Amino acid sequence: QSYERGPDPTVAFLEASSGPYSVRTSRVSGLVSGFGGGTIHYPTGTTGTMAAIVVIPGFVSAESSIDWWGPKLASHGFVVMTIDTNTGFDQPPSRARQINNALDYLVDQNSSRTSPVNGMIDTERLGVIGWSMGGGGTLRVASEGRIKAAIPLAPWDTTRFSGVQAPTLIFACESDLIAPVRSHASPFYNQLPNDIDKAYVEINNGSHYCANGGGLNNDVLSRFGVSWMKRFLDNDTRYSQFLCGPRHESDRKISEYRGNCPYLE
Repeated sequence: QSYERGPDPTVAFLEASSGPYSVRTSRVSGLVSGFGGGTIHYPTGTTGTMAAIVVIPGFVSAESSIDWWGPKLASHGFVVMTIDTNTGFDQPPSRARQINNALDYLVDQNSSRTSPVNGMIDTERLGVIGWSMGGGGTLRVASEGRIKAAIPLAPWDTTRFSGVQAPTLIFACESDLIAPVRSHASPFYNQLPNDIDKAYVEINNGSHYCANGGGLNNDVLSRFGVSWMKRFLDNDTRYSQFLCGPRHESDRKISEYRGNCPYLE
């Protein structure tokens, strides 16, 4: 309970466009960083330290990105850095390097005397969200033992994920032509070990962009994704009710759910 922030949650509260905090941003240029540049999002009117999240896009022919996740999560009491589209990285191994570089940068910002997020980050509580080959990257990083929560979005990779060590929620896109679920998200989920808390949420008729945020799927992304980071970065069991209990497949937007509820303490 020591890391819990904000009011007792409800479905309506999670599905609302914004969380309880106003949000500010700080731009990070590619010139001064090793991960491609991005935007740090953080809540105003908080005190103490909070978990930090890196959000990475990794689709080679992307026409837009994942920045919806930045304000969404920051408004719920996270420091959240969205990474810009970056052709300097590509395949999943390089995306894992990119993610680690970004996490390193965000950890370093906690002690940077010019950073607006100086002293706001609990450097021991880090999460990653990543799209496409960046979702492959997220699963790789989730195997390394530093991050405490992972959310791959429409992941693409060519390896296996039996060694993932962080609680992992995979968003799969049913009609994905870029990273077909039968070759990517679904086998990746099935490879995850039994000693982690995990979930698989396939979005009905989703294209490869289905979990990027900012379109018609925000309710499912909010309920699952905010709850995942609350539960597993903040140890906030007030959010367990949204992850474990509901008949998820009753939601018309969820074409398949898998998981290993309950997520015991």
